[PDB]
Amino acid sequence: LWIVDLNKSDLERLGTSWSGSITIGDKLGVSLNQSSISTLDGSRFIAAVNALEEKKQATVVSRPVLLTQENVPAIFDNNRTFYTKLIGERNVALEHVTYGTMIRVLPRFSADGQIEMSLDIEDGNDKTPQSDTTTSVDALPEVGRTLISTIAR
Amino acid sequence: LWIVDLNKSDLERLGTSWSGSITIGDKLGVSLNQSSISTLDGSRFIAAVNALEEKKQATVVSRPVLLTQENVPAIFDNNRTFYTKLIGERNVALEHVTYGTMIRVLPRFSADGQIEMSLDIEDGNDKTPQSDTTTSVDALPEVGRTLISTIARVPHGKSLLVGGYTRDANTDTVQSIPFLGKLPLIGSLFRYSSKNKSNVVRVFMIEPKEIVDPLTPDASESVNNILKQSGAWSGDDKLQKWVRVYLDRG
Amino acid sequence: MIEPKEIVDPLTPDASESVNNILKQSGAWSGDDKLQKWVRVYLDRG
Amino acid sequence: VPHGKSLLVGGYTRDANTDTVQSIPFLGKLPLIGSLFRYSSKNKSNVVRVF
Amino acid sequence: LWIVDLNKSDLERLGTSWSGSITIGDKLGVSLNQSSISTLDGSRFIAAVNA
Repeated sequence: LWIVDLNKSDLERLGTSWSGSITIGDKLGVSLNQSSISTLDGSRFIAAVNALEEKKQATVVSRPVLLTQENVPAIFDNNRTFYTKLIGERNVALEHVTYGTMIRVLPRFSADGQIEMSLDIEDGNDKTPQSDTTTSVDALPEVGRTLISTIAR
Repeated sequence: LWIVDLNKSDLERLGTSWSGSITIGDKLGVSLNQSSISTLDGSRFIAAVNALEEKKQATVVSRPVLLTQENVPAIFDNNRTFYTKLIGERNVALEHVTYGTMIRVLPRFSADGQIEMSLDIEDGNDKTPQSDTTTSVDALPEVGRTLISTIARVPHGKSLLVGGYTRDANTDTVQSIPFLGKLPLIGSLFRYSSKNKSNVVRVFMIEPKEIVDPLTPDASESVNNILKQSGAWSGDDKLQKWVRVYLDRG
Repeated sequence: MIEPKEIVDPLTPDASESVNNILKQSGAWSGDDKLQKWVRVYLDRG
Repeated sequence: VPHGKSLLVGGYTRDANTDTVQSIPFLGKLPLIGSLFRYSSKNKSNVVRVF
Repeated sequence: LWIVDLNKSDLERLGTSWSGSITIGDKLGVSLNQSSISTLDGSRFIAAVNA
């Protein structure tokens, strides 16, 4: 089984954006492109400049191989388990999630010499959110999977 | 059973990346490539430079061996247990996980002299996250396993490929400043470029054979040559020879 | 993508012959050891 | 087993060999100064268990 | 029943690895091979040597 995965990207930012507050002689104040002025009263004007130009490319080719006989169900599995500590009192348990590549096939020869298969394919990996925020240390592995169930000959 | 595992890698980063804030005369401030400016108002510009060039290679060949008879299920197991303390109040328990190499086979001779087997192979190990963060001290051993269940039929002395896995990858990024990145001799301080490459191969192979003769030389003769060569032999002791003469009678 | 095929012959060369070329090339081979050859002579009989 | 002879029941072998090489891209190729920027490691193991 | 267990190993590390921060005149700062710069702003360059 072949799993081909390609990517490509492009990005360009260039320009400024003005947003700030001011205080003019302790009797009148001027804001600019804001909503809250009071908690930013002692601050100044901000001219946020952006300049970037990015290219990207990524190829991934993965391939599992499995050998079996006629009319015999076989399983290839390459997974990853994530254990968490649910601190209860009664039905304390180690709960776990599982994600990875998995094939379950049931081959069979036809009358002409063709091979009919009953497939159950799963290909998952771990999507990562932003590492700087607190939710990277708790039990949040956002899992993205891809499931296919069909019959081909 | 043969388990061959190969790796290869490549990596190169070279370039800078500007991201910082400034304050100009307590009336206007300029940011650059940021989102939050207020909590980084007292800071300065940062020019993060990267320079690296890495190669890598790793081979691992593991092999379990097991002996049994016709039509008899046998088990080889080499595992590791991880015990955790679920501090409950009622159904307090020591919960455990288990991972390791494991074979369960059921051999059988066919009419021609070939050996058909009913296999159940598991090969797992412990994947490690980053050691600097707090989740390395709690009960999080991220386990990665590999399961194969099939039926194969090999002649006597030959071999077959049961499982397998390959993976190839190649990524590359290029960043720059739009106008300053094209200067002749100054523009190298603003570009950035990375690369990556990997090639992984895992296979599982089966090689059965038939045993008709015992070991030659004997098991008690090959051990006495190991103890004499490594220096751990103590059959010449004055005190322990009064009791070791019963066990080493043959 | 799916690509099936039928297997009628065993591996050529053998599985124990392609591994001995990997261990000699990568430098992980230890079949010439003075101490471990007393026990590895049972497993590498073929 | 016959009387007095022996048989090998179980077994396990494992061989490994890793090696990494790191450097600075330009400073790592200097003749007599470039040794302060390279890095290189090795590893090897051979385990045998029998029953 | 005989249980024979043998081992062997080898290891060699030799080289340096540069990773540190700096502050140049309280208006611009230079990092090197790092991710966090702010909590290591008052520190210096580190040349970790292994032998």
